[PDB]
Amino acid sequence: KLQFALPHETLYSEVTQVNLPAKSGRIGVLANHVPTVEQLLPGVVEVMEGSNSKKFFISGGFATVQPDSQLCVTAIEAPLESFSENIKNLLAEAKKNVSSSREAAEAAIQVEVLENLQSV
Amino acid sequence: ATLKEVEMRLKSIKNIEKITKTMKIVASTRLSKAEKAKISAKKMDEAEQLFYKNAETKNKELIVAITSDKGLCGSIHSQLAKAVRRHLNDQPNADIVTIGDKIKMQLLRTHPNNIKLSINGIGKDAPTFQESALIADKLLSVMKAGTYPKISIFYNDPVSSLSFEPSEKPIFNAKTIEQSPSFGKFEIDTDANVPRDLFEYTLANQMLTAMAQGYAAEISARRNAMDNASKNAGDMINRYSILYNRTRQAVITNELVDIITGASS
Amino acid sequence: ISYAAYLNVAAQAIRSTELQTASVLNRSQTDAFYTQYKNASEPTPITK
Amino acid sequence: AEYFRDEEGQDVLLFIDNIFRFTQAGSEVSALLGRIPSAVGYQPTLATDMGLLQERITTTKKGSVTSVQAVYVPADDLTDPAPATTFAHLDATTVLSRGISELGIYPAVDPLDSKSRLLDAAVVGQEHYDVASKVQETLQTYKSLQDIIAILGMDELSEQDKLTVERARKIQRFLSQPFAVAEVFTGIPGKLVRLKDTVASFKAVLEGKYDNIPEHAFYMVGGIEDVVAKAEKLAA
Amino acid sequence: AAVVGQEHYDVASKVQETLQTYKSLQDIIAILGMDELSEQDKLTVERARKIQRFLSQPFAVAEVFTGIPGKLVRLKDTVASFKAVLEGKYDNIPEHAFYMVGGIEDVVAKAEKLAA
Amino acid sequence: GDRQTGKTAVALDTILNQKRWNNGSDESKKLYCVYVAVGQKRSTVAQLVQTLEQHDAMKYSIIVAATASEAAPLQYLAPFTAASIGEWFRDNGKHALIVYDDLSKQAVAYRQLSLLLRRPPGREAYPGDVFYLHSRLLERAAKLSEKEGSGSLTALPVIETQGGDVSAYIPTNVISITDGQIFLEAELFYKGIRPAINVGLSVSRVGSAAQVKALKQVAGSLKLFLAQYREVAAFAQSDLDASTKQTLVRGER
Amino acid sequence: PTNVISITDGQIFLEAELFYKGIRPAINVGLSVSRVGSAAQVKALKQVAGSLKLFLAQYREVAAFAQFGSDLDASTKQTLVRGER
Amino acid sequence: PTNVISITDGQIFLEAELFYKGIRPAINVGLSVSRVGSAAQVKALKQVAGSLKLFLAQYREVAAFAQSDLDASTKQTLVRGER
Repeated sequence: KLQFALPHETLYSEVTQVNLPAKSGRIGVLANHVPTVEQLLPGVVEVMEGSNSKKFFISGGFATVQPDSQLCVTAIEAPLESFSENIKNLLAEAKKNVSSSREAAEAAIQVEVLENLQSV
Repeated sequence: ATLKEVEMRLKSIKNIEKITKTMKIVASTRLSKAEKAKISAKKMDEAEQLFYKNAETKNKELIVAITSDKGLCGSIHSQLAKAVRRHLNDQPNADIVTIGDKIKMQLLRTHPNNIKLSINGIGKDAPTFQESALIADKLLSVMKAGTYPKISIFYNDPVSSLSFEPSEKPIFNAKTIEQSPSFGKFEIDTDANVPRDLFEYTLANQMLTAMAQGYAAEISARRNAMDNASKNAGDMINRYSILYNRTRQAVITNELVDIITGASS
Repeated sequence: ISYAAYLNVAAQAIRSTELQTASVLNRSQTDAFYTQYKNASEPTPITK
Repeated sequence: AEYFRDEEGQDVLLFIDNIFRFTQAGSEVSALLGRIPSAVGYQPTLATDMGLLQERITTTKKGSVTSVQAVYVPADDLTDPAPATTFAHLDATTVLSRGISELGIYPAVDPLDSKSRLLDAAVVGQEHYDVASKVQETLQTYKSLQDIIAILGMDELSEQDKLTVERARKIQRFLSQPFAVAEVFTGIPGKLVRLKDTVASFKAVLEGKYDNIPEHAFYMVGGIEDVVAKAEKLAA
Repeated sequence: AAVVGQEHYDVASKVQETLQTYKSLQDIIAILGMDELSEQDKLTVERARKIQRFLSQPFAVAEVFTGIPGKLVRLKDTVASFKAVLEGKYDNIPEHAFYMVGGIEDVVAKAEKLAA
Repeated sequence: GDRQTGKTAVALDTILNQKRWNNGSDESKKLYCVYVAVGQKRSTVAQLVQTLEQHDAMKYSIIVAATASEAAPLQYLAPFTAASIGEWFRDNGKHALIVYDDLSKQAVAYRQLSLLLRRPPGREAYPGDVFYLHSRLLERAAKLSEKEGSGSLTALPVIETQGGDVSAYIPTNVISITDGQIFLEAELFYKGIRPAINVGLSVSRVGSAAQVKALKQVAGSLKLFLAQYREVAAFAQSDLDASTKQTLVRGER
Repeated sequence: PTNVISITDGQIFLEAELFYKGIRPAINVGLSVSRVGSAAQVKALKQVAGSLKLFLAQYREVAAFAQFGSDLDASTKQTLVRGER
Repeated sequence: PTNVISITDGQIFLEAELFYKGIRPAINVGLSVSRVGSAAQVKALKQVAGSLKLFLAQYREVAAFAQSDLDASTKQTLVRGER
């Protein structure tokens, strides 16, 4: 079971297979999966409930398979695909803005996010 | 006169009535968004709590408190202040961060030294992640709150949409996460130390949820209070109306006497 | 960079592409002043 | 006026000042005449004396006498019997209030309280009527929204509402027009704005043809032609 | 401000203004509360309530009616007493202590009485 | 209702619909209308006259005219004089409608007279037997027993309110004497609702024995719906339930 | 007073409440008028007090709503602050 | 009434609200005054009755100003007053 939730909307509060990107690389959870906490790395996420597959872009968060087999996914906001080239161009502008030093780090996260998005 | 003092005070009352009406209306408009928000946030929070319960977590000392900059919404500001003051008898040496000008004022009177960091310019808007995150970030950097034995946040739990009970909860620090016994049934590696992220993550998640609950109670109370204000104003209108009527009648009496007195001559 | 700062910038980044709603942008902005109240007396209410 | 009306056989335009003086004077001689003064010490024959004057002032098949009778309203209370009795006898009421004058608007007319009975839908044309109805509504909105603006502020109200407020302010200062006799009462040369032109200009404002022109460039000037030129003046 | 002097006159002036403020905010207090008033206003309101209580000064043959021994207060004392209260020196002392008493020193001692 | 808010216009509308009924051969439906112009300027009555000519209503109309300039004794006796004319129709078994406009100024004329006769003032500086006067007039409007002929006189006095003050002595008295009131609501008038009436403050105690049976069936609902529209008005002045909004639409239409 | 008010070219109304408010003498200029006006006013003084009237007029309205104690919009409080001074 | 009051040695005004509220009859004591005092009475009824007039005009005051929050001292007197 999945319990994908945000302080914005409750997405997927059984959701058979969920594929997640975690700081442990990528983790997939299926039915009964062992109860873990994983910090979710900012992500391209696939959620499958039966055969149907839905494609979240997720702001990073926490994942917790609970021992009651509830995959509590908590993230600020998240499918990503409807949002989608000017964002890559302005992201190049933010990369040039990485010349300016926390602001560099912010802009770097922005560059990471563009790469992650651009893959889909 | 009687007449003019009746009338002018009645006029004041009228303007007040109109304003309290106006406020109540806007409060209802805001309320729909406020309640909705609190649901989504609260559902998300409960998922995090699901971890904490199963983890069996259970945490010099922080106090955080939440109200708006804006005034008139109820006794939200001072009921919250009173339960905080109670908890300043439960820890004199606790550091108060007051989020909101109104709650700032009430506590600032009771202990001003305890106010160390305070936050203004929040109350206008409904709770938002940007705010919670930044406040959390400043709370960590400025107050180094991880070294504070516990954190406690106070907010207003909107018990019913006719009530608000001020409530508080403890933000479980990284030490708590560390020393919680069930955490191996939440297996994670040394690398990417979950306490050091989870503390910070739940600092915001708990704070944002607390903020949502508080604001939802506040706007709800504002509607209620402003409605009750309008009713109280009505009663005062009616009281000055009777006086007006009595005074009006008295003028007539003296005038009639005047006509008779004249006619008799 | 701090973990919650890291997620914050990422959430803001997500408000880009460009199809995203007004409410997202509101969730991604704050105008405030963290009022340092160090010692009663208040060092400047520097922006938050 | 009767000589003009009748035997000179011409239309006239009577002007009287203040007709409260007429009532008040009558009270004095009521008492002296021994006639027990009626309500608020006004003469008992208030009605019939007013009536005689008012009936004398009329359109006849040889002359149309048009009174403008000035009235002084004691303590701005129109339920004082002398104003209220006149309130019946009039055809085209106008209320001149201190506040609007203070706002700097000349004339000092209370816009909602200026009512004429010879203002009617086909009487002054459906176009004229409809446009003027929009003006009334626009102003009524503005006044209700003044309370919102007062504490809460302008922003919170819809873009549509904000535009209604802005237009009301522009119209409010498009009422401000200087007078030639206010070349000593304000020292600003007067303006005369044709009837057709006024219908057009208020129609234009509402249509938002000149929502690009500042509020104060409507202030204390005449017609639309003037306003455009006055936009240039501020622009410089 | 010459007859009773500037100091007396100033003290009197502030009392007049303060009292008029207190009468003015009676409406808002009733429709709302007095804790629904601004802090600045709340101070003046509280001060005026204290002033009001202070004004009852017993009289010698009114000891009969009140049951409270009469109180006479020197003119020199009066100016002193009001000055302090306006500076809120003794504003922190119960309404009751200011109630039915003469001079400032009487208030102080009656605070002690109440405290017991 | 409020002064010259087309007070006369509301009344005049009835007369015009009555032109239709009048055409009808049933002589109980031949209401020979009478407008009693009391202290009304000759210009005002001129407008009325021309409107009556235009709608061809002159051919059953009677206008007893006591004009603004005309003497206060004539004004005083003017509805009484008019009433006797009405009795002739009524007694003859015919029906007719007499519209006294406005008894408030009739009251003032009697006051003027009484004071000039040095007869004492009374409450609201109106004579005390003004009540007695008004009651006499209004007891001549009556649906006569069939032995005394079916006929009737119907009357609809018009009372001019000084800012809606029905507490005033002349209004209070008349309200008790008459059965029903129509209270034209000036705010509605100002808000451009013509006819301007609040039916919260209009009542008729002659009920549905004066209502068409068909119209009764389809207007129990109408009364109730509008009542709800009024009550649920303030729930719109807030973001609130679909149920309220349903009422509001139904009410607004 | 009514008879006199009609006769006279001005009224110089004073308010008792404002006397206690600390203007001593206190003149309440709401009901004070001078129809004769500023032709009897020095040209310099006409210029300087030109918008003195406007500010005050705004202040009167603004002040009336303002007693509530709420944190009003800043534009109104620009008036409120100026007006008080 | 006032012309009489100036003549009379006090007044005994009676309260309608209280009349209904179980003092039948109901003596308003805010507006009941005397003007001869307890030198018309014997010392036992002077000693016991000391300051009770003040006391219930302190209870009266407390409920006057209760309509925000007030101190426990005021509450104690009000509680005594009510009883």
